[PDB]
This record gives sequence, C-alpha cells and structure tokens, in this order.
Amino acid sequence: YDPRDETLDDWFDNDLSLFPSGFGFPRSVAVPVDILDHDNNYELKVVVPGVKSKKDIDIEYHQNKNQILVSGEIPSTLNEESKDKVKVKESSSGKFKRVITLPDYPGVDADNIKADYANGVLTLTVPKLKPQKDGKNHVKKIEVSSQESWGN
Amino acid sequence: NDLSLFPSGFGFPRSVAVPVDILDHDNNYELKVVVPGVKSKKDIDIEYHQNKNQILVSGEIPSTLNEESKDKVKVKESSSGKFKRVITLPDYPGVDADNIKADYANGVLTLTVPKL
Amino acid sequence: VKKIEVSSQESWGN
Amino acid sequence: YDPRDETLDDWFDNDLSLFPSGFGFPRSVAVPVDILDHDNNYELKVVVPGVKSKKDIDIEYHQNKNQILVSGEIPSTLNEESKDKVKVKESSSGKFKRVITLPDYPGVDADNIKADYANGVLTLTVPKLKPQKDGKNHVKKIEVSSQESWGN
Amino acid sequence: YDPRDETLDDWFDNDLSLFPSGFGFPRSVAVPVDILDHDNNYELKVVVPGVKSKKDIDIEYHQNKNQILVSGEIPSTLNEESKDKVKVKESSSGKFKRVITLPDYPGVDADNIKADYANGVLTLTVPKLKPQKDGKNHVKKIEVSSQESWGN
Repeated sequence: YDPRDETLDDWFDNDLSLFPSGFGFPRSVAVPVDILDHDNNYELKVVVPGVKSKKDIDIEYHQNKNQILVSGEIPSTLNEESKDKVKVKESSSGKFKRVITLPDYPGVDADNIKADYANGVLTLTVPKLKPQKDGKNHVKKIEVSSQESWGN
Repeated sequence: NDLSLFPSGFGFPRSVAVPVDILDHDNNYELKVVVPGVKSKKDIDIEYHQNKNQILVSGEIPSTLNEESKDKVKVKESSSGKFKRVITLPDYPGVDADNIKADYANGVLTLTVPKL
Repeated sequence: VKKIEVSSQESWGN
Repeated sequence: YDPRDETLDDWFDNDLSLFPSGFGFPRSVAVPVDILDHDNNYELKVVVPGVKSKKDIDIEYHQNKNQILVSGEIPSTLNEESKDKVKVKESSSGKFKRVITLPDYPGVDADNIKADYANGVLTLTVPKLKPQKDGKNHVKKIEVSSQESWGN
Repeated sequence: YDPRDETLDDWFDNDLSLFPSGFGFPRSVAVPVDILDHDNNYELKVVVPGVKSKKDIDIEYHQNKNQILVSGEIPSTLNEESKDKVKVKESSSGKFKRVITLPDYPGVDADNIKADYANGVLTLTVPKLKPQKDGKNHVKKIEVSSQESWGN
C-alpha cells in the first residue's frame, strides 16, 4: 500500500482492518467507516465527529450516482463571556460531508435503506437481496471441481 | 469559527493532541473532547485529584480488529488508542472535590467542576 | 424520486 | 517491522504477559531493573550473580531526597590456584548503586522498608501503606452519572 | 583500559593476565561460566541469573557425545492486577541452554557428578579417577630426556 509504515500495521490486536489499496471517498474531514460485507445485508457505520445533534444530519441516497450522501454540521463556538477558554484545538472545519461509493458489487439495494444513530455514531443498516450472481463475472463460476477430494 | 478566537494568556500543560474546547461558563471548568464511538462510559475514567485539586481524564476508543462479519477488500478502519488529558486547575481550595460530574452523551464528553 | 432518512432520538443511553 | 502490537509483543517476549505502564524513571548508570507495581507498594528486583555473604549490600532510605539508598558490590574470583588464569572468562559486577526516584506523593514509609534476599535475587518492597497525603487514603472518586446509561 | 570491566579483566593477573582465549561454548542470555581443570576433579560453577525455581532447572549428561547439558527457563514476571508492569528488561531470552565441550581430557566420569543450587549459583563438581592412564594416551608418556650440560 504505502512504502513502509501503514501497510504492515493493518492486522488485529492494535487498530485497523486489512487494507490493501483503496479508492478515494470525497469528504470533508476523514474518519473511517466499517463495512460488514454480507449478501443478506450491508453495514455502513459513519463515526460522526462528536456532534451533539443528530436531527441536523441528513442521510440520503443518490440513485443517480450509486453513492450514500450524508452531510452534517460539526459543533463550533463563538467568542463570548460565558465561553472563555484556556485551550482550543476543536476540529478544523465547521461542516462535515461524506460521499461514499459502495464497493458492494453490481446488485446494490439501498432504496430500502434504514438508519439508526447509536453511541454518537451514525449507523446505517442497508438491506440487500442482491447480488448472489452477476458480479464481476456474469453468473459465478467459483472453484467447485478438482476431479478429486481436493486434488493431489 | 470551528475553534474560536482566543489569545494565549492562559494555558495548561498537556500531552497528546485531540480536539478540545475548554469552556468556563459561570464558575465551573468544563471541557468538550471529541470521543465518539466509545462503547461504555467506563472505558473513560474521569479522575479528580485529591492531592492537587485538579481534573484528570483518560480514555481509549475501542480498536478495530480483523472481523468475521467483514470481508476485507479495501476498506479503511482506524481509532485512537490510549490518551491522557492533563488539565491543571489553579482554582484553589473552595471548590467541591466530591461534586464533579462528567456527562458523556452523543459522543461528546462534557465535564463540570463545581464550584456551586 | 429522492429518498430521505430521518432516524434520530435514542438519547437514553445503552 | 513497526506493528505497535508486535513491538510490545517483542518487549513481552522478554517478560511474557500483558501490558506495561509508566512511572518514575530517573537513574544515572544502568543496572538491572524490574519495576512492578502492586496496590501502591512498588517492587524492585536487581539480579545479582551470587554474592559472598549478605554483608556486601546496604539498604537504607535517603532522608534528604525522598529516595531509596540501595547499594552493593559483588566480589571477583581472584587468586585462583586450582586453575591458572589463562583460559575461561569470568565477569562479576563491581561497585554498583541503585538510586530509586519515587514521585509517589507523601505517605511513603522509610522504616517499614523490607529487603528480602533469596535465590541470588534482591527483592525490594517499598511501602507505601498510604498513597494520598489527604485524610482519605486510596480514594479517587470518579464519574457516577451522565444522565444516560452510557452515552449516545 | 578505560572500561571498569576491562581494567578488572587486566587485574586478573595473578599468575598471568586473563583475556579471552578465542572460543566460548554456545551462550543464550550472556552470563559467564567458570571451569577449574584438574585430573583429580573438574569443578564447574554455572553462574545462574537468579532463578526462583530449583526444581524446574534440569542437569543431564550425555555419555554418548561426552557433553554436559544444563538447561532451564528464566522465570519472568506477570501482569495481573496486583502486578502492574512498568518497565523490566531481565530475561532477554526465556530459554537458556548450556552445552559445554569439556577441556579436561578424555577419561572424565560425569556419572558421579553432584548438583546443588545455593546462593543463586549452580555448583557442579565432577570427581575424577581417570585421567591418569588410558586418557589421551594409553599409559601416559612424559619426556625425561634432559640434562647433558658440559658443553660440546
């Protein structure tokens, strides 16, 4: 993936999931998403960045892009008497956008899309009735023959 | 306007950089740290010093492993590990050291140090 | 047709 | 090569258990050190490769620094008539000292120090039967409510 | 020289100065070992780095290869809840294994070896009856051709 550091640290017992390559997800503010791949359902958990609201986060799907579009506003403060700071490093943006292309393979279903907000994290449980065929190769032709028990 | 304008005339020494916002409202010391997706509020300890009279917070956001409900393809995952918030309060005796309350809600940890 | 979601609340802890 | 998990595992192929922590540390001139922490009693083990009698080691408490005076010497095998000094290698540490720095708050005991000698291992337990300088001892009060069961 | 160990090594001139022969039997966990060579006994002090155990360390002789074998584990610390590691660095390898090719001449009888552990050091004394004939030569030969001083 990367030259050294971020290729090897992707396995279990301290952070990450296996991550060879990757395609860009257009967004403001970069925060990971877990994809639980199944053919009976599909998971999208978008870690919302400590937003106290959740009713100002609009979740919608483009059937014109095949992408899940979630937008929201990151908390911000304005200089006031009853606000007085000693330290500040709060975010670096006041608005957050994620544009997510699903690598779920042709057979997408999201028009039945349902959402939940759990633990300060937006979780979208995406119904799937497809694909069971017609992925990369039209009608799956996975290894099922070897002319023996496994071949030797 | 995502942080705010604040000239440096105060500062409390600290290690590890995470999004923070010290807030002083009435007479309390309050801090908003971005810690979302932390399962249980007992994975973050909020310890108030009885030998310094100061707040001290540490936490850890659960770390992603290799999963049997996820097929690994090209999907990134990340979290922040162990971290410590070293906040010093030169607020002096006259502050209640037994009435500190922390409010972890919506992925936002809100602290209150009364000073009733 | 454009679809929207509006799932919110559940602010009682878990 | 840089798996923080395997880095810590490689550290823990030298002691075979769970996880480390951080406390103290200032020292000048390296000697064997094993810093293990109980409830508030702290443990120090300095390996000796055998020593002639137990009168070659002194244990006291620094009354002017709030430190612990641990000092010893292990004699060298010398004037051997059994076999000439032309083959074999022997090394035994000379005059070593250990300066133990504890920023552990007032309530340390300087008379209840116990040093145990057995199996050629220096065993040191420093009480610490009172961590706090406050009236309540061993008490740090934490969060008790948050108006939600966890947070979401 | 300038190092303490080096000037100590130079101070082992008690009938000749001691410096490395140019060989040393396999070592895991660097700790020296002492041999005293004789044909009436062979005295071997395996310097042990402070093992708490004394039933888990094994001593065996191989009469087929004529190698004395001593091996065991270094007992490492644990992290539990009344054991909380900070930093430690003893027990660099958990397994130590001692093979020695005896340079005490053939005729050694190490089936009469005695083992005892005390002070933090393993002490092994191998009593000898042979060598005294049928050792390196069958009935020893000493050159007695000498004198003839009167000029020529």
